Amino acid sequence: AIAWSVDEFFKNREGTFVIQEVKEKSPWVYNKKRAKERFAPQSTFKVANALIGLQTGAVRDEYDIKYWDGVKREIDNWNRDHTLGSGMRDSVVWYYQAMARDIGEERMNHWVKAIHYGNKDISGGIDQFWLSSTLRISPIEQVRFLKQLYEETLPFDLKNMRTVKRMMVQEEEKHATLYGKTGSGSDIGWYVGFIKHEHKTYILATNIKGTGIEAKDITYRILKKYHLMEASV
Repeated sequence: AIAWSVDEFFKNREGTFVIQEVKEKSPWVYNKKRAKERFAPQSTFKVANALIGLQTGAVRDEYDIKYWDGVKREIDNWNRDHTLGSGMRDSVVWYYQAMARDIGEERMNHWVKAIHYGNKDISGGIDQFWLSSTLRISPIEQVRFLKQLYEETLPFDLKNMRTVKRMMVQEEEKHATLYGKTGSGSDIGWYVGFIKHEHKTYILATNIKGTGIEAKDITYRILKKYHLMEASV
């Protein structure tokens, strides 16, 4: 067991950290008040959206190419063709919006409810609801959801869970693989995922009043402190 202590990573940010080794009965929580509060998921919803898109056949696989529509969006990297997988890695919102429209409201409602995704409220609009909008999920609920993804107990086909996990690989090291996804917007900063280290796996969520980049940095620093992630040698 790890005697977590993380106060030093939250001196300048209001935030919460939730982490659970998969055999543990309950997560360890820093800032339990915020950990139970629901927040717009921002692009962390891409994890769920990808599962749903694959399950419904809205997209074929991680290599399903969608063509750029020629509309110049504010992030240059968006203004080119993308796949389901590149769209997760680069958080290409328009790709996932197009997929959501194909999934459609009826199927999206069903699946968001089936996976206990926070308040399950998609009424903000089929291509809007996860972006500073109606859908909100707590850090504790992100960990419950991601634990089921890791353990492959969600009501999706195994193949689709395996595909989405491959798309979530963020860091590959000799003795660990970190899986995760950022989210940011409206002063909500997320990093959610799981790290496999040797024969242990830790499911985690970081949520701050700040940005996703900041949340990811805090996460890496915590994982390094406890030797789950290698130092920058």
